[PDB]
Amino acid sequence: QSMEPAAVHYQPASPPRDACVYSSCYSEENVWKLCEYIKNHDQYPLEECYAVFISNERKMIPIWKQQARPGDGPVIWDYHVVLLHVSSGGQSFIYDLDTVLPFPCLFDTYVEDAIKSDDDIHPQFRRKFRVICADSYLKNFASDRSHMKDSSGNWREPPPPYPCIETGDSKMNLNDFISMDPKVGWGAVYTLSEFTHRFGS
Repeated sequence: QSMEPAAVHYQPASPPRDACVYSSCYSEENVWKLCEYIKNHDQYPLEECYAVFISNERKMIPIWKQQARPGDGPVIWDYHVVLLHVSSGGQSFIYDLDTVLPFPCLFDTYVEDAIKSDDDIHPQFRRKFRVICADSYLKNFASDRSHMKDSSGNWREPPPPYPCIETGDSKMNLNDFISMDPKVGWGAVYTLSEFTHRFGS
């Protein structure tokens, strides 16, 4: 036997998975919409929440436990975005609308099963994490979806059913979030081990 505050009665910050606004291959906007819900629902301080971009320099990251590939294999994304809630006791939860893990999922469980160790992964596939305060994300993110069009301008995947997210300052800055260069964009950039050291139990 081994003993471990525990958030055993944790109440989710979002509606259940199937009630959330969601478009396949627009995880940056799915997470934005979760941030918007949290802001307007007055249950948790927005400052407890973070958008988390996952990518790397070659824009090829494996993620396991993904709905797009049922089974034990990874999806190789160019980038993927999830929501992190650091609950007030310190236990973190991951909200990934694309995972087959629970929604939400305990942080440690998400990193062990969906992310896995980088130790034995070929180095050009290793994961980095850009962590942006949810308030800063809502204030600064903009995407005109121009990255989801083919060479003739037609959609590669159908867009979300609402107008493009834009700010007063920009209509497209998605590359500043996918970038893992800490000299670019908002928030903090972590290696996988730095990320787990910072938020893990």
